[PDB]
Amino acid sequence: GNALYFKSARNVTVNILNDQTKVLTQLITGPKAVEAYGKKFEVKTVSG
Amino acid sequence: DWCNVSLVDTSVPEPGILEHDPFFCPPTEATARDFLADALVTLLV
Ligand SMILES: *[C@@H]1O[C@H](CO)[C@@H](O[C@@H]2O[C@H](CO)[C@@H](O[C@@H]3O[C@H](CO)[C@@H](O)[C@H](O)[C@@H]3O)[C@H](O)[C@H]2NC(C)=O)[C@H](O)[C@H]1NC(C)=O
Ligand SMILES: *[C@@H]1O[C@H](CO)[C@@H](O[C@@H]2O[C@H](CO)[C@@H](O[C@@H]3O[C@H](CO)[C@@H](O)[C@H](O)[C@@H]3O)[C@H](O)[C@H]2NC(C)=O)[C@H](O)[C@H]1NC(C)=O
Ligand SMILES: *[C@@H]1O[C@H](CO)[C@@H](O)[C@H](O)[C@H]1NC(C)=O
Repeated sequence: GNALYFKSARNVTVNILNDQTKVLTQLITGPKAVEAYGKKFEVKTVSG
Repeated sequence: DWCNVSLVDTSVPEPGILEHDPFFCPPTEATARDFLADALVTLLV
């Protein structure tokens, strides 16, 4: 019955850190560009 | 061929923004306070 949100006045820099706190994949939703850094990308369907 | 003779003249053939408004997200405005002087009063009594 409600929509969970995430907001900010700036970038939302979703990232992942290894045990050494080093970035491996990143997803930065900024004001102008939505970057998806990483080692890959995929889009699958339900059946695979 | 006179049957497919075509005549054409002039005619009169005559056929970006981005914005979204949320409601609010203000941070901790006026970020300053202290808990010593009042503590000094209530431990000096
Ligand atoms: C994603 O989820 C949210 C929350 O369920 C959806 O927002 C909802 O959208 C409907 C359709 O407009 C709202 O119903 C009507 O909204 C108008 C304001 O535009 C209001 O004046 C009416 O009285 C009526 O409520 C509903 O309120 C709104 N929910 C919330 C919590 O804001 C949204 O539509 C969903 N996305 C998609 C693509 O369906
Ligand atoms: C928030 O997200 C935006 C969009 O991804 C970031 O803007 C981009 O930031 C990069 C890195 O700061 C900029 O690259 C820079 O390019 C200049 C040459 O133009 C170079 O000299 C710098 O060393 C750097 O590589 C990029 O230009 C910039 N693009 C835009 C359209 O703004 C922004 O940095 C992010 N901010 C934060 C705090 O994460
Ligand atoms: C015009 O040429 C086409 C192709 O040969 C022909 O089918 C058509 O009948 C011609 N039109 C007339 C009015 O002869």
